[PDB]
Order: sequence, then structure tokens, then C-alpha cells
Amino acid sequence: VSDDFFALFQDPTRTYSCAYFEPPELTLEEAQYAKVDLNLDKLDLKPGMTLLDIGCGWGTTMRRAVERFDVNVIGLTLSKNQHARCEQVLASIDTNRSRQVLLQGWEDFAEPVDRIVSIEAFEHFGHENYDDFFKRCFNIMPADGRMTVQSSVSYHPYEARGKKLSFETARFIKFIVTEIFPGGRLPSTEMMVEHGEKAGFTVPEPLSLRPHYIKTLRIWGDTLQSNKDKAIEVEEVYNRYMKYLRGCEHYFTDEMLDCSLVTYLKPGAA
Ligand SMILES: CCCCCCCCCCNCCSC[C@H]1O[C@@H](n2cnc3c(N)ncnc32)[C@H](O)[C@@H]1O
Repeated sequence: VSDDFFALFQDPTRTYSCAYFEPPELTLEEAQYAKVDLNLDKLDLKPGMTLLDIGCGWGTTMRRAVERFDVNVIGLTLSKNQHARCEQVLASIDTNRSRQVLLQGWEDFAEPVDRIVSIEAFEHFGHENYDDFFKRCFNIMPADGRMTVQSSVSYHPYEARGKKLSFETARFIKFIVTEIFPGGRLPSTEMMVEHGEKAGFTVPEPLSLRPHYIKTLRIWGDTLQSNKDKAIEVEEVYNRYMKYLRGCEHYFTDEMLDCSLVTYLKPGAA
């Protein structure tokens, strides 16, 4: 997967996550900023604080946080591509706030921060590591800390929609977690909430982003579709991602997949 490839289907910001069409008539690009504001507005961010962005992408969330809230920022990513971009994105801001991006996972991060944002990185963590993740996030934050985690989710193998559809969905999901995001693994919303509660977080009712992901995958699908040619010369990979995009839209429509924005409040939050 090359940067030039994703360039032919994503908005100019290169946000590789669910957009937020509020109001409904926003551009994909506008909708990606609105999704960033949706997360940050939950975080009770005050000037001088340090915001930790876990899985920080091309640095879009962090830039918007410095600009909108007058905070310091630290970003974690496991991609050199993303790290160098973020670094130049951060260095370009007119601020005296510190900005730092580290090529490393949350597992090796242990510094005090005030607030945490994480948009669709959580699918890479592994069920096995959820307890450590939430414990780390609770422990690095002050008494009034808050964290948002946004993540696609599925449902426990038990959770009825027909035998036919449930076997089918399990397979399509295998394919995502194998050839699109190798090593990935979807949680359920219930797991997201429960592991946070066990670490001692108060967890309000999660926000479902389902119709927004449906809307996002359609624009993605449609834009890649229109570059059938331009994308092939940069056929195999093309048909793979078309199966992925059209497939997810379908299963989000069918209500076999969902996307949750979960907020985690420490006992002393405001
Ligand atoms: C609708 C689709 C259906 C659901 C399919 C599974 C979802 C796949 C996730 C796609 N969301 C993309 C957001 S970008 C992921 C970011 O998280 C980072 N990351 C991954 N693991 C860690 C980690 N352990 N620590 C810090 N950062 C991490 C990557 O470097 C990257 O910047």
C-alpha cells in the first residue's frame, strides 16, 4: 500500500477514518474536520494542557487541537511515512506550544498527559491487550482526565440476524483483518465499554457513527471507482479495495458492523 494509492480515494486531508456529516450537506473534507471537532469537544481541553493522540495519522487531529484549544500535543504512530508528515505539519503551526510525534506504540509510552484522543487505531491493539491499554491510559492522566476512543465494532458471535448473514459477515471480516489490515481484530462496543469500566473509567452511552461511516464508504467507493485506471497503473490491489469499500458499506447498512465513539471519564472529571 502506497501513499499515492490512498490519495486517489480519500479527501485532501488523507483522513483514513469515519467522517461526521453534521450538518448533512458537508463535503467529505469538511466532514472529516467535523469528526475531529466531535472528538475534541468531548475532551474538556483547556489551554496549556497536553493532549496525547494515540494513532495520530497524518497529524490532522493534533494540528486542529493546537489551533482550536491552545494545547501542547504528543502523537504516536507506527508509520515513518506518517511521522515525517506529522513533524512538518506540526512545525508549521504559529504557536509556542510544544508538539512532538513519536514513532512508537502506546505500549512504550509512559508520560503524564492531560487528555487522550484515539481515532480508529484500537482495531490494531488485540483483545489480549485491552486491559493494559485502559490501565495505561487511566494511569498517565491526572484526576480530571478524559479519553475518547473511536473504533469500528462488530457483535459477539451470538448477537440472531439469521444464520446465513452471520456466517457471511464473519468471513468478510476475516478478509478485512487479513488482506486489508493484517493482524487487525474488531472489538464489540460492549468490550470497549467494559474494559474501560474495569480500569475505573465512568463510561457514558457511546455514540454510534453508523450512518456516517455508510456515507463515508460510499464517497470512498465512488471516488476510487472513478479512478479505476489511474489507480491500476499505481488491477489486483484495485479490486481488493473495491471489495473492501463496497463490502463495509453493505455490512454497515445491514447493521452487522457499527462504529462507536466511546468517552472515558476519570472519577474526578468535570
Ligand atoms: C470501516 C472499516 C471496517 C473495520 C476494519 C478495521 C479498522 C481498521 C482501522 C482503520 N482506521 C484507520 C485510522 S489510522 C490507524 C493509526 O493507528 C496507528 N497505530 C496502530 N497501532 C498502534 C499502537 N499500538 N500505538 C500507537 N499507534 C498505533 C497507526 O500508525 C495509524 O496512525
